[PDB]
Amino acid sequence: EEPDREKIKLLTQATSEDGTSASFQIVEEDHTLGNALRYVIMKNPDVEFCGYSIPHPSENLLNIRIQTYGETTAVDALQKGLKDLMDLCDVVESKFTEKIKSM
Amino acid sequence: PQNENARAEALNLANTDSQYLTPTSGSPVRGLIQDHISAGVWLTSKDSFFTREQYQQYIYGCIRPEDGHTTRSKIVTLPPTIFKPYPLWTGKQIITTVLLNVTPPDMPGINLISKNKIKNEYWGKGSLENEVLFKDGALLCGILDKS
Amino acid sequence: KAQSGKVPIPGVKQALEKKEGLFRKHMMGKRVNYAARSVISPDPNI
Amino acid sequence: NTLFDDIFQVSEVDPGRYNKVCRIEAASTTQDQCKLTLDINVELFPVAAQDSLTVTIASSLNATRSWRPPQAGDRSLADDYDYVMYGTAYKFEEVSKDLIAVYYSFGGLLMRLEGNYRNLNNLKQENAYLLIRR
Repeated sequence: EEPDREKIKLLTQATSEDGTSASFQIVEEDHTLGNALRYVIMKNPDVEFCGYSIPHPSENLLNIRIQTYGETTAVDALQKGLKDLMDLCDVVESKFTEKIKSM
Repeated sequence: PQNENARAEALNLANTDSQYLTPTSGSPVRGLIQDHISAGVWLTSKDSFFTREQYQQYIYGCIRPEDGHTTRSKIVTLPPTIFKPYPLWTGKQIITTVLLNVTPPDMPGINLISKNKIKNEYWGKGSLENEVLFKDGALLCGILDKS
Repeated sequence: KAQSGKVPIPGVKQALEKKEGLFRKHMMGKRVNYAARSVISPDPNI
Repeated sequence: NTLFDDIFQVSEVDPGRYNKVCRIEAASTTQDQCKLTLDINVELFPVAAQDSLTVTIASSLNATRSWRPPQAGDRSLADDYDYVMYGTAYKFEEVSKDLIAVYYSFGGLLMRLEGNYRNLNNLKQENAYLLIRR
């Protein structure tokens, strides 16, 4: 049994005890996913604040901060934005497969 | 330096934050130089409208509560200046927001009347974008420059 | 205050009086441990 | 709470070095004194010369916590009109006897009215919802 505990690190110094406002810290990520994830998280009707931020160009880090209104924590809203980004990549893959099979 | 009688004196006496005004005339010697000057003339301009997802990004692009930039442990924002056709924020309202978060919550906002370097006739007829106006910590008029 | 080929042997008095010597080179102007120098570079992300 | 309402006859639309913002000089149709200098986001709300707008300054829309983007079944006073702005008053200049002017700044887009009776209802409040129909 071996998970990976460096890839995502919730920063408790800026995380509300309510859970509805947290600041995550990914390693080895940048504008690639952090702008794709910020887009899909902001489509949740319960999200009040979302933004990604790279602290310095040197280290490969990524901070995204979700604040919700209520009845959904930011950890609960981080993972809805990861499934809908997983579901969106399957739509694009299912359309780009048809059109290659349409030539 | 190598002892706590010198760490305390590089943090309280010879640090850069106390060296803001020079002792020759009391003029400030620290500030933004070339391309930050020429971005505030675009950001605090009157064409600058930001949507909601763009508004939340520029605040957290500069202010990060994990590093300790906020004083409220949670980013507070403002209502937009345009409601009905589409909700939009103006570029002067981002400068209001970043002053709303870095200043302590107990003290009231800054009240300032000043001038720019940019004359009013470069903007057009009846423009007042030379008189800078802060009223309770809110940029209400005029762009920001080297001045 | 002695006689010298072209530049004679330094005496103990003349080991003391210029920018170099002793009293300004090694008493006001010592070299230090725990120091470093390098070329500087611009950064808006600090 | 409606504070001020009239109907204005727009006389000038000046773009003036801006691609999205026009300055609007409008004189009123009922009162023969009150004028209007306003900056509107002309990409959202296109205004021509010799138009007729219905300017309404409201105190709120109908003591909540903050703003929140709209959702299912909410109904507000902004649904009546076509263009809503929000901002503060910063300057009350008295021009002469009974020409007391007010100055609004909607996040940098300015407005100057000029009237006489409106001390009943134009305080220097942080809230001045400004609304335009037609």
